[PDB]
Amino acid sequence: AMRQCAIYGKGGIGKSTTTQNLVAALAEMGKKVMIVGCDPKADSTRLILHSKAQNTIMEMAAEAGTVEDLELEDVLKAGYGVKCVESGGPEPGVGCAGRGVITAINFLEEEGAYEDDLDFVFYDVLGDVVCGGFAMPIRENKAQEIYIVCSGEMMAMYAANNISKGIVKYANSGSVRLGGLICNSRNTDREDELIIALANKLGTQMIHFVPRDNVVQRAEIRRMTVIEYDPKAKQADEYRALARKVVDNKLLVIPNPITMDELEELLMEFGIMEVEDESIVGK
Amino acid sequence: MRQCAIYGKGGIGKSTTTQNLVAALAEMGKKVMIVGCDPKADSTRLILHSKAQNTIMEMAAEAGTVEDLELEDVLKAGYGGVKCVESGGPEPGVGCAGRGVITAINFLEEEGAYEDDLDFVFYDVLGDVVCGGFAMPIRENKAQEIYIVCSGEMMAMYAANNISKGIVKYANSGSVRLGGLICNSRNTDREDELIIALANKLGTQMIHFVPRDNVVQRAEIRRMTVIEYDPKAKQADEYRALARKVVDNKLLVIPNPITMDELEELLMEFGIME
Amino acid sequence: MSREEVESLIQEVLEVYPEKARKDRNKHLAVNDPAVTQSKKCIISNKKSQPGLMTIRGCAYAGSKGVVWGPIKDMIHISHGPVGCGQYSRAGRRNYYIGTTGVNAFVTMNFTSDFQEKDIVFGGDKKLAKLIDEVETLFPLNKGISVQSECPIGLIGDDIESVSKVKGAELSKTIVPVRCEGFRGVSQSLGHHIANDAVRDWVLGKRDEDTTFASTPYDVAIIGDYNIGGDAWSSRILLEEMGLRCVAQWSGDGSISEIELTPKVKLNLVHCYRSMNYISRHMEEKYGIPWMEYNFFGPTKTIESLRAIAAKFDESIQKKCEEVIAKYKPEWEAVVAKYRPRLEGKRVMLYIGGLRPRHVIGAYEDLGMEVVGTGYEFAHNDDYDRTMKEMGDSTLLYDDVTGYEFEEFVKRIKPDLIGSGIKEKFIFQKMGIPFREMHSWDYSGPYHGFDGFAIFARDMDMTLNNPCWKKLQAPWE
Amino acid sequence: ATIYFSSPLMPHNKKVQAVAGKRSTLLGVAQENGVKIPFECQDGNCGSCLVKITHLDGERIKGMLLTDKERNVLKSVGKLPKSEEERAAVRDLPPTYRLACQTIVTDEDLLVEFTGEPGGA
Ligand SMILES: Nc1ncnc2c1ncn2[C@@H]1O[C@H](COP(=O)(O)OP(=O)(O)O)[C@@H](O)[C@H]1O
Ligand SMILES: Nc1ncnc2c1ncn2[C@@H]1O[C@H](COP(=O)(O)OP(=O)(O)O)[C@@H](O)[C@H]1O
Ligand code: ICS
Ligand code: CLF
Ligand code: SF4
Ligand code: FES
Ligand SMILES: [Mg+2]
Ligand SMILES: [Mg+2]
Repeated sequence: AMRQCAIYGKGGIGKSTTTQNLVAALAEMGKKVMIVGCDPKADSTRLILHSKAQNTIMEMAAEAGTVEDLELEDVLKAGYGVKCVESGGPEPGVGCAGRGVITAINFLEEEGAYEDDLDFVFYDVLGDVVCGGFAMPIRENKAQEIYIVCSGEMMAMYAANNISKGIVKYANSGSVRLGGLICNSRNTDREDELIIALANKLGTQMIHFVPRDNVVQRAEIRRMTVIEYDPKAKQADEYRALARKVVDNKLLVIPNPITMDELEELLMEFGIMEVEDESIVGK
Repeated sequence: MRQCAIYGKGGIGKSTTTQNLVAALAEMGKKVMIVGCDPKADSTRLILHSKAQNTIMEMAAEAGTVEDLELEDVLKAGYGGVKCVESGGPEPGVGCAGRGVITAINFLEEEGAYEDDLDFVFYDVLGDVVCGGFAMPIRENKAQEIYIVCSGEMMAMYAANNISKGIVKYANSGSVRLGGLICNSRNTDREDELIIALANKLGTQMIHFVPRDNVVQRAEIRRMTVIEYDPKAKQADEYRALARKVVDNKLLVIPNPITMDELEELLMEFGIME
Repeated sequence: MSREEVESLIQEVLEVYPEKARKDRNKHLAVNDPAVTQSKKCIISNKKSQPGLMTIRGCAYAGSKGVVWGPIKDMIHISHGPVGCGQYSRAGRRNYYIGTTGVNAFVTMNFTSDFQEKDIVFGGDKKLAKLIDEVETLFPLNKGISVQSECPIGLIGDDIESVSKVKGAELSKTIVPVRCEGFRGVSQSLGHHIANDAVRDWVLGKRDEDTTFASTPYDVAIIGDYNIGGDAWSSRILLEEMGLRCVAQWSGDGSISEIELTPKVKLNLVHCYRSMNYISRHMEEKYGIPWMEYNFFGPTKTIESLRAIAAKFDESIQKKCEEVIAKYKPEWEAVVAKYRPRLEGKRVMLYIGGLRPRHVIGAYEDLGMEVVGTGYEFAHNDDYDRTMKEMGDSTLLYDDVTGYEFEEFVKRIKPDLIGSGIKEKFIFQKMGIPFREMHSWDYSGPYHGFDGFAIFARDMDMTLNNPCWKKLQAPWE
Repeated sequence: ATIYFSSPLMPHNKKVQAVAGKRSTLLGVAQENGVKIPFECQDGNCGSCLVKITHLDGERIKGMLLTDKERNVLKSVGKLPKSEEERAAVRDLPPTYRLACQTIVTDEDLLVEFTGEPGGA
């Protein structure tokens, strides 16, 4: 009764809002969902708990000395009918940035928070660089279905390609598969069909296209999901349709790696970058 | 012989602004070193004129081991003054993604590529997360001066804050200091005095505000720097001015890390976010 | 001389190798500079051999069973695995001894587990236990058993430690399990280290309670002398004439009782530093036993070592040492007077395993020969630091030399005598160059002491000045 | 051979007996005993299995060969001081840091520490 899900992609993409609004639409369904923020920014639960910032696991560990003394209730906070935990990142420059991820999920599995009392479990994970702890769910088979939030930016393409390379690397010892990509608009004319093209070359589908909406900030100012703010708005309808097709995704395919040369050509084809030639290199 | 490092969020023009700074530094009779720790080996594209410089670790693995690696095979001087080296990165999910920097820099000191002809050595390190090889130049005190590339986007400020925390943590280990803030400009309102204010509360100075210009894309198609493309371009003079303030920058301070809420307050007071 | 000619020689030799082999081998050839104290900046040692280059190094099993454990006579050594390993190492080394074969001594006999396909597939623990039982029934007199593992034992994952402990507890016998798989290590050095570690972790710990032995302020233990052709006996009689008491001999004619009694010794004299420095260090750290290196090759080295040896005791030992020196002076004086004029001025290159290249330069130099080239198969950096001083300027130094290499250097240098192993004796003998087996003394010896110095000089005059060397070319050619 | 696995991720250090000299390395004894050390390669180049090795019985130290691949990976992570390198090259003594997939089990008692992170912080 658990579907394990991961949200991947570069940082500054807007995936964290996507995950929270998606989770709220599952709350309207009445699905019991888990949100795990495995990101050092530690902000993937702001628009659910109406709080400044969830206190991560390592702050409990440092105030209590060890992680073992930690209780379940302080770590996990129940808002909007959905329970929330946050992992965060250690002080930047010492150890591994994804260390807390290893500290979080393991401790979750130790305290029974992962036992099957929920319909869905999500991990909002920064996917800028595939690294230990960031790649831990792909490796230890802790995230069955992976979704990439990818924009029309070259960086988003590169990050999605790296995550797909990771999944295909661990595509033999586990059931970690990629459901599809979610497109968040950056006000680009040809971005939709661009990510369509990389979905096709990657061997997968688009889950949805998310348009750039000003009501997102209006929902953020009260620290709430767009769904609760304006359920009658069109952004709420888009997120609800995204949730419905997230439940209904049956295509979980092993992705195909695409060469950087082809990524360059794909950006040139959609006119984002101009036409390069070899006889116009010296001037 | 000063050693510097570009720290910052990806896609904020770290490689391009760095490379144009190198092009500016080359012409006034200075021999300079460039190495990029970015996993994508695009930090030496514009100078070397190569399609993609063969990074250290790729040809170290093809040649069996880094012992069988020759300095001349990676030390390529596309222009006479400047040589170019790429650290590279492993395949995603294969070990730590920063050990390529470890191997590159260790081999560089092992073969003594820092000898008798260096005025500046400049590194381009991914500043999204400072850990392992990315946090290494802060740690062994290799890079005396650090400069942060930023924009008006909030993640750039958060990355700069993480860099500030990292340098503060390792201030006592060596002379690693923040030489200033450089901010590229996207076409958004109320940007330069923002980064000036971040520097003001950081205890650091604002170096230069580089705008968005059309000549950069033409140089990208050309694969030569703006100063090498269009020395009369106003952006070329802008990069030259930036370089001359880097050379003439004197103050190197211990930064002050800034909490989330005050950063957010500045962001709402400027209205960049609601 | 002609140092420039030497490095041009090594450049012109290294060209044929590919880039990897050339670059790796360039670290292993050097021109000797006696002023250098740290050889690490001039020569690189203890590295893996380049594949497919006709290397001369052995395996760790050779370094352990065929070198360290083998000379011990009262114990039975079992080659655990296939048949070839023991068969090629059966009595191929002249570690002399006294005793009866098959009854109380088992040095020149082959005990093997006789592995077959089922042994590889299922395991050899039960077979090893049955073999231990059958050893006990067929050989009651033996004092102990050692089990030398070979490559399949390590590769298939058998637990020889557990069976050793169980059978030793059951039969009240000392069972020493040693893991000397051939792939372990790059040469015989790891075999020496593994044998030393096994000796330390079983025999030395077997008795610590006993004190029933009567000690004396003049107890000395020989370490690293394997009685090759009788070397250790000559060293021992030279020592006893000086007034000391030799308790333990490792391991030529060595007994398990001497091995156990060794920690009750006042002074340790290490002959082969490489093969047995680890046990000397462990003894010095635990029992506080002082150890030092001595050389018994040639009269000069023998006299120097004897004086330094007597320097560690009272004046009676020094007086006895002077008496021994005076007694033995005329013999080696006469040997030198007879053989030096026939032997003066000749140039020799050497290539032996470890510490033998450096030990015998004194004997060569006493007879008027000079060493122009030397090297080792498996010596580490410390042996090179020790041997750089003993060699003249602008001479050749090599590590893990290959057949093609060594052939090219001998062709260019053109020496008068070459001392090396069996695997090169006949490749060099067909080139018309005299050759001496430096490992087994060419079925002769001993070479230690003055008595062995006489043998050394006789054999070298015999080999070098032979009529057969003048008839290699046909008169009509 | 007794092995004591300790880590901040494990609430209790695990003791278990291992067979010395098995072709399978400490990586195998880690897998069969439900101890998770990050593993990210099958050619011994990632270095994600970096671990701290301590020999409690100092007298019972066994010589071993530090292969060039393990040496170079230890340089790549940086967990190889010059003195440790020289000691391993000359006295054939193990270094304090090892790789779980390239370390062989020796007949002694050992304590292995890890942080659950790939080699290189
Ligand atoms: N659907 C959307 N429409 C418009 N703006 C959005 C949308 N989603 C996110 N954003 C904007 O993106 C900014 C940063 O996104 P965020 O979720 O913090 O990125 P990350 O997922 O890396 O944490 C937010 O300030 C928000 O205003
Ligand atoms: N002064 C500028 N004017 C216009 N565009 C710029 C300027 N500086 C950087 N850019 C753009 O920013 C992008 C980032 O390039 P690059 O530095 O290679 O990546 P990163 O910032 O991740 O190192 C480039 O595509 C470039 O077009
Ligand atoms: S033990 Fe060694 S190969 Fe030190 S394995 Fe070898 S009887 Fe040699 S140069 Mo044969 S390290 Fe002894 C030797 Fe020297 S067998 Fe003898 S001669 S002094
Ligand atoms: S390196 Fe050493 S001596 Fe060689 S096998 Fe290995 S332990 Fe032994 Fe004996 S049995 Fe024959 S010769 Fe070998 S192939 Fe199998
Ligand atoms: S594994 Fe990745 S996150 Fe961890 S320290 Fe290395 S680069 Fe940073
Ligand atoms: S698993 Fe990669 S080095 Fe051990
Ligand atoms: Mg986020
Ligand atoms: Mg770049």
